[PDB]
Amino acid sequence: MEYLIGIQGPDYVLVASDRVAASNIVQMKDDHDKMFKMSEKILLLCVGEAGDTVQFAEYIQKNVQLYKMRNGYELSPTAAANFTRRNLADCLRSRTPYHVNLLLAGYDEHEGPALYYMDYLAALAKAPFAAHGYGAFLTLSILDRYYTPTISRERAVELLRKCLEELQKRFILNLPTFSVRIIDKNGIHDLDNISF
Amino acid sequence: TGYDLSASTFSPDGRVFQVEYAMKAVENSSTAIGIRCKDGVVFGVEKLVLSKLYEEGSNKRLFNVDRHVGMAVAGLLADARSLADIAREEASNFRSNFGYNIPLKHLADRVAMYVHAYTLYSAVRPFGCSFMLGSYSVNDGAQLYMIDPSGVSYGYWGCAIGKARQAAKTEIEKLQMKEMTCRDIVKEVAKIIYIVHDEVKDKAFELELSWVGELTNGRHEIVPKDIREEAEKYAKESLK
Amino acid sequence: SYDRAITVFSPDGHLFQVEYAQEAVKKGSTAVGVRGRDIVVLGVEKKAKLQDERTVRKICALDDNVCMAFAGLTADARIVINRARVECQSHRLTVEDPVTVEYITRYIASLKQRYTQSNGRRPFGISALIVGFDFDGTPRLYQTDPSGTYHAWKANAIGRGAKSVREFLEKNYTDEAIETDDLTIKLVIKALLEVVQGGKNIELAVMRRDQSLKILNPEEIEKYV
Amino acid sequence: SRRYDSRTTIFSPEGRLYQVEYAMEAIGHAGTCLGILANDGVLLAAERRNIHKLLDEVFFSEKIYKLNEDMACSVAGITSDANVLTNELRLIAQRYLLQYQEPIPCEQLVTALCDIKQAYTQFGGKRPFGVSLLYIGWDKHYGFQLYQSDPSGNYGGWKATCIGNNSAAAVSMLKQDYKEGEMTLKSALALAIKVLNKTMLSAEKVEIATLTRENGKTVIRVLKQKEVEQLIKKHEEE
Amino acid sequence: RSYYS
Amino acid sequence: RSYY
Amino acid sequence: RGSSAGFDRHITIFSPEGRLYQVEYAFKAINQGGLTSVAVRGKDCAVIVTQKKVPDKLLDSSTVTHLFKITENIGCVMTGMTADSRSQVQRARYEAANWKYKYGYEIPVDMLCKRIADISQVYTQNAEMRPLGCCMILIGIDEEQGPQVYKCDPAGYYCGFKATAAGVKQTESTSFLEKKVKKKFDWTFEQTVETAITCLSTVLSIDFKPSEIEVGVVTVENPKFRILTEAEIDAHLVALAER
Amino acid sequence: DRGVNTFSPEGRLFQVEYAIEAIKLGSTAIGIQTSEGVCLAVEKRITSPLMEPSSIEKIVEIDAHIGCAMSGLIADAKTLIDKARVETQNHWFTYNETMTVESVTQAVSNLALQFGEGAMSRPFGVALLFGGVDEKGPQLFHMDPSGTFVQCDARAIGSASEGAQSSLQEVYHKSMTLKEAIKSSLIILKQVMEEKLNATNIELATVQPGQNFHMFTKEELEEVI
Amino acid sequence: RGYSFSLTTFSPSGKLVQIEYALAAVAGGAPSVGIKAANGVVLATEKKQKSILYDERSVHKVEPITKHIGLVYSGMGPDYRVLVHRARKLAQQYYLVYQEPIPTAQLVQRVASVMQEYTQSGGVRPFGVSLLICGWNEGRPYLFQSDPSGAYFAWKATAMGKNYVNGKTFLEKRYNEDLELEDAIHTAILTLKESFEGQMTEDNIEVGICNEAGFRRLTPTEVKDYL
Amino acid sequence: NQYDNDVTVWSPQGRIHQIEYAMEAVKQGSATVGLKSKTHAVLVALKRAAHQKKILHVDNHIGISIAGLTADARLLCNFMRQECLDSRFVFDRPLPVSRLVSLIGSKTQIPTQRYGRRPYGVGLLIAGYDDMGPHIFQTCPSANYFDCRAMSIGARSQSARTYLERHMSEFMECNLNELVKHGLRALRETLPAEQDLTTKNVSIGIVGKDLEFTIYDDDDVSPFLEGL
Ligand SMILES: *[C@@H]1CC(=O)N(CC)C1=O
Ligand SMILES: *[C@@H]1CC(=O)N(CC)C1=O
Ligand SMILES: [Cl-]
Ligand SMILES: [Cl-]
Ligand SMILES: [Cl-]
Ligand SMILES: [Cl-]
Ligand SMILES: [Cl-]
Ligand SMILES: [Cl-]
Ligand SMILES: [Cl-]
Ligand SMILES: [Cl-]
Ligand SMILES: [Cl-]
Ligand SMILES: [Cl-]
Ligand SMILES: [Cl-]
Ligand SMILES: [Cl-]
Ligand SMILES: [Cl-]
Ligand SMILES: [Cl-]
Ligand SMILES: [K+]
Ligand SMILES: [Mg+2]
Repeated sequence: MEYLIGIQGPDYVLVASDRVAASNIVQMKDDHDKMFKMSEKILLLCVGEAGDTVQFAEYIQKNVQLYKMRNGYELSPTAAANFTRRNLADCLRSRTPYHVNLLLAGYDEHEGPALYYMDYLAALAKAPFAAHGYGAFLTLSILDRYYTPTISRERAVELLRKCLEELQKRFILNLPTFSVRIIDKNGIHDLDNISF
Repeated sequence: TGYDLSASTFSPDGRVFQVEYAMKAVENSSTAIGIRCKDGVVFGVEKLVLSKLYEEGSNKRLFNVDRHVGMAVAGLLADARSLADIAREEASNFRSNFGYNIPLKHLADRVAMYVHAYTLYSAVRPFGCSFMLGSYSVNDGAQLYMIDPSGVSYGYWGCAIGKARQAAKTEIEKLQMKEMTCRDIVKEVAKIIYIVHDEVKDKAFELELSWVGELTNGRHEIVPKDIREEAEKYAKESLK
Repeated sequence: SYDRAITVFSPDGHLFQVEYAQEAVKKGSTAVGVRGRDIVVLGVEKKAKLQDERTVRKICALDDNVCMAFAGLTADARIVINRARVECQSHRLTVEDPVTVEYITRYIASLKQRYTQSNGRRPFGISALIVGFDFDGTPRLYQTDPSGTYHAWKANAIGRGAKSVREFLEKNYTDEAIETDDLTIKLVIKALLEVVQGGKNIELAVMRRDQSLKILNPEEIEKYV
Repeated sequence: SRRYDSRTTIFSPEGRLYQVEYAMEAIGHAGTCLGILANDGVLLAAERRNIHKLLDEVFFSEKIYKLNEDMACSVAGITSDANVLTNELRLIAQRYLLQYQEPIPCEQLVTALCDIKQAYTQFGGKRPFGVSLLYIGWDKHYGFQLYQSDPSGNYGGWKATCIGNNSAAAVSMLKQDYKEGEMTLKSALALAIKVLNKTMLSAEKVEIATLTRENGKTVIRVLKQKEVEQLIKKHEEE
Repeated sequence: RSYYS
Repeated sequence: RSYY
Repeated sequence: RGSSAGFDRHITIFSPEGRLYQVEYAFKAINQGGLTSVAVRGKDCAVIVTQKKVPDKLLDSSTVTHLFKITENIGCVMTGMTADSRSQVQRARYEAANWKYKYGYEIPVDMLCKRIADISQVYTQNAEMRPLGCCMILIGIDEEQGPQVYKCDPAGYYCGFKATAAGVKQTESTSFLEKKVKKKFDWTFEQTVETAITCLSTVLSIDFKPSEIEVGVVTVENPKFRILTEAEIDAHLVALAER
Repeated sequence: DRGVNTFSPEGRLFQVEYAIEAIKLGSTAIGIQTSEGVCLAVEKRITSPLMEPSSIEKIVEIDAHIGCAMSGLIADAKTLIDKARVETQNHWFTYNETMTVESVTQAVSNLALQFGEGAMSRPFGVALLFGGVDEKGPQLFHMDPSGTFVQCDARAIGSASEGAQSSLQEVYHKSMTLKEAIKSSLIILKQVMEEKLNATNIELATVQPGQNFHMFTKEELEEVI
Repeated sequence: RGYSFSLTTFSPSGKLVQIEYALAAVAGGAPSVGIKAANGVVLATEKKQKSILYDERSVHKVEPITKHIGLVYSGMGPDYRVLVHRARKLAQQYYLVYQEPIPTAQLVQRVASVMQEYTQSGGVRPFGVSLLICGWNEGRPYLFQSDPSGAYFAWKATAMGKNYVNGKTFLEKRYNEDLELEDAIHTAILTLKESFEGQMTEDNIEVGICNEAGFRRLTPTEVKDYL
Repeated sequence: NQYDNDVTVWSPQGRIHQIEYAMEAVKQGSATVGLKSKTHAVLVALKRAAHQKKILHVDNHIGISIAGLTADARLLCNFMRQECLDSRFVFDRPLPVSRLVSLIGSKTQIPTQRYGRRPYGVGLLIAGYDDMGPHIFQTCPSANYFDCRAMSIGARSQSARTYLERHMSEFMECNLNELVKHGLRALRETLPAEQDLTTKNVSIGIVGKDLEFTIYDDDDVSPFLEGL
């Protein structure tokens, strides 16, 4: 499976995802990117069924970009999360359901940082931290143990590193590298990959 | 300005001129007659020869619409052919649904209601044709119906359509058709066509004859060539 | 639905509805476009007090790398602009590249052409000037009109008094005039001052290589005048 | 049938849309309706064209419609057409809220309806809607706002405007009296009475609605007859 | 007219 | 008219 | 005052006076037939009488009729354009059959008449078709109300009557029938078949042979619609003579 | 008042008549068929020095072996050109072979007369010259708004086609080389053109049994002049 | 097929002439009167009893829509029947959803919306009818008018049809708000009597009332008593 | 005037002007001739740049010659081809020629009765061979059709018809060569006195007892012209 993680701090959201694309018994790509830029201050992280993931995420991407072009300003993270949920819930009982699990991370100028969790059934929850994949089973308790709402960006990265090290130790799948990004008032920043 | 451009328009005196204009197209056609006799129905058509290049039998004005039903037409022939198809389809559908041969009266009514539907709308124009339907069976006897462009349908002992209709009726009224056989009637039909034929104005014509009766076992058929020629000779010598 | 043939040929091979659409363009405010060396500039004439300036603008971004100005029916323009905006996103989706200025022009033109040959519809009553840069950083300026014809220009004008402005640009569009960014903007203002008799009633926008659309302030326009 | 078709969606030889222009003629004969933006709110002031003695007055308003939590509008033209359009505005607002789970920004609501009006001028062979609308509202993007739309599907933002009867005379008075950026609701009220005084005075003959913000929430209220009768008395002194 | 520009 |  | 504008005489749009000319012209179309029909109801029965003109000897007179069975218990007489008439008869038969199928009881005469009238209304409002140039009179027994006579017209109007008429001599027939009810006690017809024949004979000034009229009846004792034979009609004409 | 599918008393479709008249508003195009190949030449008709000459495209590639010159309402032609391009590719897909010049012309002409009462409201106001090479050798076809198409040894279309056709009938012979044909059409274009013929205001393309559709470059045009 | 273009369009002076011509059909119709009392509403109309041959009980001008809503009209009778059917249908569609009788105002709005459609939709003319709708909900009486354009008004009392102008000023003189239902019926009949002449009976007028117990037509016996 | 713009409008004289106008379209086409013997049916056509095609293959047993709107001709030819394919697919036998012509008449009648539609502005000569021997049919914009011993349509075809009537008594007994020459002679009557049949302007189509419908053009028509 694919791994997603998000950690919301006071004025930032930190996100990470594995960089493996698997097929059967082989890793086919080791520099895969599971993050999609929606706007200047919004990232959508998407995992699940092949085809469905990129089709759905890119559809939301182009629609969020269209909104900006039409209106001269961007969707807020909360508006984007609800838009995403509407589309996924609308398709749930249609001929074209999308089997995708998502995190949406964003910074609003007025509302501050936000992290949203959505499953393939299209239930939406705002969370201070969240994770998708089998890896989440091994990492959510580490977050519960060490997370505080006032956690600094420096500490968030080390807390992320704790989660990733746990996967190396305890998880049966080979996930050696991770994309790391942070969103704040200054937009989306690419951090160094965490590698093993 | 004009009240005569659409079938969906009444004139101030309550007329539908488009239907009347379509009837004029029938009145300009050459004459067809039907006569109901003791044991069947006979049809005859004055079929004008417009060119010597055409085959003997071209532009038939007599149709089989079912095995037991004949149709004789006057007016715009393309419209008549399409009505023959409507009638055929109606007879065909009746058998499929109800499992027996369509009664003539019912077929007349059904086709007439189709004709009528073309007298209501700007979207379509009325048929420029009148036609006769003829049939025979033991149960129903001989039946002859006539439908006009308005969609009116009546049964007749004798009937004529086309330009010499009034002159044809005068001759038909002289017959006691009820007492006569189809064999006698074909000769009389040939005669009446030769009488009403305007020899000076229209030059050349073929006589077209069909019948349905006890003698054809309720099947609509062309009158045999030999009987047709005998009728032509009788009609020619009668005109002496 | 309504299926009447609205655009038809007349004797002499005229399409009257298209010609009438072109008359609607001439009733529109003047719009000027100049392609520079490494800049493209659009300028438009403005018609009032008590009005919100932000809401009624004749310069609009289609994508990050493409924007357009229009003359004619403003309602028709909004429809064409939003159609083009959707198409820019469909292209990014399918080809994973931003649209070329020529591609989106071709799209807008063919949309306009379809409304000259479709039942139940009248043509769009606008012309458009479309500007931007390609992948290789080449500046571009295209014009579309109601018939669906499009062409590339060094400089052009559309709307009321387009013919006079065009004749000015023909005599003024030289290497010296487009040598710098300041002189490129100036040439547009001069072109507009030729028919606007004004200087405080003009809206102007600049687009530079991969730098997105920048609309100039009234204070910055007052410096040039 | 090509004979009976009046061809409502074609160009004239000058590039004009006749049905649109004739629709705007209709609006010029409708009850006076004006809106004024201030620092602490927006207002709508309408002339009641229902001033008969035997009328019942069963609604809270006759010409002012609530569109959503943060928006109201007023209309000039064919009443029945206005009913169609205002219903549609409510639907668009709710469709947006469903999708985004936030209120529709004011300009987005205006644009959406104007697209419908534009469509009627370009295809379908129908008569356009004979309605001009004034929209008042607040959103988190631009705060207090006032918009006007006309039958062609053109719209614009205004600090003050007027539609309907004697609107040209009203827009003149507004240019003279409207202090840009210095208007309160109380002074805007005063100016509204003053403008309606000339272009038309009784409390039964006018209708005033205000839109304000209280405790991070929009308040839309139609002034009671007592408040309007007190505002009419306050002017006549001037 | 106000419906051009 | 009454329909305005 | 008889003013016109645009296409108000060609299609069913309003004239300046608020008239529908195409509808008015449809009433004129009814008279193009040159026939008159009379209907009268009593306590015991309802009767329809119409002219039967067979000018052509070559016609099979048995196929010339303006009396139609709609159901077993509902008869009607049609006045006006013949093909339009037959079309409206088929529609009535359809509406009546469909009613029985859906609701499990026979359509009331008032309801069938209302339905036909509602259909005709559509032709007065939609521009693309013309109204039918015909008039329908329906008779039947109602369980509660007794014998019924109903009439609908090309305008989509309909009504129940003590007695009515249609066609060329409609106004003259109405005059005759009005003068007769005002004499009878409780404003009700007693000898209903005799009244209908007498009315039609007076307004036309004919004095009929049994082959010159058609008669249809429904009675409280015999609700089934019945068409009188030539011999049955004669016994009425002979009785109306020998008084 | 009158419908798009009305016959005149002379038995002609009015709309088709009027569409043929619109061809006369177009610039002159010439095609010559030789045993060595086919050449197409078209007058660009520049209306302003500010307009980019290379953005005027009146000769287009249909496939590697087929070119197309157009005259009339150019916006109308784009949809016809697309149909031709798609159809050649459809034929390749299905049959794994090149579609003949005749077959392509036939497919495009099937669109014509397919108008009436959001389908096509009117005929296309363009004439086309199809020039290419197949197994029958080099071939030139003409198609007009009526949907009639025919093989031509040499053909001119546009405003000055009557005069140009006279010139063609004088100079053309069956054994004529391609280099001669190129020179012939350039001489004829020169005399029928309003403006002075140079390397920027005309287009020229050839298709040969040897090589693919080739659009003449600026330098190649200068050599020929 | 059916025409897709409007048969009502704007004239150069900004008028919709078909609607005005529709109002001419209304004004030429038989007179109707509506009076809202303190504890009820009354609807009254003239029956053009052009003959004694008519069965006056066979068709009605005063018609129930629901148990609590009734209507009458001036103008074209057949057009009225269409709107009666639609109104009944709209009232049921509301009831199925909300399981509550439709408020009078909601019924009027939906019906007026249908009337608007026929001023804009393809190939149709407007309705040549104005409606008077009465109802009782929220322990309160209602009287509405709906015109051919789809515009609706709430009235304390009004008249439509022939001589409606004279009828309105007659009502303006003889109406106070405190007047109860018994008295309102009396004054409604008198309003029709202003433009009748022809000896008023209980066969040539129709009266409907609306109160807490709902809407019903007055029986011929009840009408005979008020006369 | 007001009676001649719509195919759905009858004139007071009981005519439809649009149909008559459509028939003028075929008169403006170049002449074509069809004739038959007891074994063969032959089409001969004058072609008005290459000379425009006039003879079209429909099936192995049916070919057509056209006069009038070229586009209507191909639309009708495609319909005819399809009907023939359908028949062979379903029944594994050629569609009888008379049945195809009936299908044509039924198809071309539909637009003559519907508003906004127009008649087919094309006339056809149809040459075929089936169980009932050789056939020549003629179809009209009116949607009427005729079974012919011989026929000619197009411009100045009246003089071709005159030739055909004069000689038709010997057509039935002609061999193929004599029958083609008869067709060529008839077509030559349509030409101005100076102009002659050449290999550039003549097109021949032949179908018969033991010959599939074949079209002869250019060099292929030389043997037929040599005998004249
Ligand atoms: C039927 C019942 C009634 O009185 N009317 C008005 C004249 C009818 O039409
Ligand atoms: C019969 C039908 C047709 O096309 N023509 C030639 C004008 C006829 O004579
Ligand atoms: Cl006749
Ligand atoms: Cl489109
Ligand atoms: Cl311009
Ligand atoms: Cl809300
Ligand atoms: Cl909201
Ligand atoms: Cl009695
Ligand atoms: Cl040309
Ligand atoms: Cl339409
Ligand atoms: Cl009902
Ligand atoms: Cl209820
Ligand atoms: Cl009741
Ligand atoms: Cl053609
Ligand atoms: Cl013919
Ligand atoms: Cl001919
Ligand atoms: K109608
Ligand atoms: Mg799937």
